[PDB]
Amino acid sequence: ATDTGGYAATAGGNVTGAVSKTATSMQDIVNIIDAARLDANGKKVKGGAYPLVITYTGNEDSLINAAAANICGQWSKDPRGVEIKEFTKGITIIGANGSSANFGIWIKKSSDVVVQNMRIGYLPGGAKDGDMIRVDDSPNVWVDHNELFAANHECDGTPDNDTTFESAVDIKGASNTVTVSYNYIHGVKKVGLDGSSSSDTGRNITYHHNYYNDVNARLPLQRGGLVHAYNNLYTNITGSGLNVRQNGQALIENNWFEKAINPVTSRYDGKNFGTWVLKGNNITKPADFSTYSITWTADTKPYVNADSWTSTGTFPTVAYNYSPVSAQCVKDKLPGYAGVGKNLATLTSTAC
Ligand SMILES: [Ca+2]
Repeated sequence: ATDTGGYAATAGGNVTGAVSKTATSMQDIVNIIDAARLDANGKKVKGGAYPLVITYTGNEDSLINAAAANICGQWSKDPRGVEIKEFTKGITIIGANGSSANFGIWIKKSSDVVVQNMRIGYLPGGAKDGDMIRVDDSPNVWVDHNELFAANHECDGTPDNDTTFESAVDIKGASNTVTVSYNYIHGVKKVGLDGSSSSDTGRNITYHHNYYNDVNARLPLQRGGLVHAYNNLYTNITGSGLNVRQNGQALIENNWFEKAINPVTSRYDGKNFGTWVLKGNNITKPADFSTYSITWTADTKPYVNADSWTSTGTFPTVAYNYSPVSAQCVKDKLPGYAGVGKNLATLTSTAC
């Protein structure tokens, strides 16, 4: 099936003629994809020669544990990552239970890519774009059931005082349809962009069933386009949550917000505010702000906060089929479905 519960519709490498491969290291993933570009005669095929389902069984806990003990030594190191460039045959990278990576997955000008069950953390090279996951000019990408983490902290003297660590899931360019679901994102200062600049507007992205904990900002920092955020559990947000900018439209439904500062806002530009349609969240009126520890702050430039907790715009009819559970059920059940080792389980009303 190509159903992701969001805008992206892809089966990834799970199609007719898929070749299954086992990668035991980063370098293996690199060599495997490289071989997947060759035809029966050894000549390269544009977009790839055949579909792939790579099961990553490597484990880099040692690297992860060492970086966690000295987080400020990470930013200056060389970034580590596997690039999936111009591969359109369909590819799925799935981590085996127990696998871990201290390298990122960078998708560029590709399509039909699924990344599942990967535990990625404390990547080196924050000053050199060391993203855990990057989706650039790539439509139909599904980032599901991964655990993306680092430390929600900024060391002194880093370039732009913002490069201790890079992002969890940055999306830019023509990544027209993307679904980011069931991820356990924790300890990340900059979660993810949805547009790299004021000019990089557009895309239809869906963030669902994600569990965010101890994150500073960008859930996402949206620039234009559409964002459908449903059934996410947002806790301990130390900066701001969904920042809807450049006239972007957001549909925020059935999420659970708690201990969050500026959970829904439009700031930093001073103009062209985005809009949001709020519905079914645990917060229903300003009165709930104290109940769930929601705080608001101003910005030096003109801004708009959802402090009245009312819809400020409209949202087109959601194309795909999806069935959200109640915000309370996400608060109760989600932690057990989000992340790695959950066998890619999904939260249904039956389980509520
Ligand atoms: Ca980045």
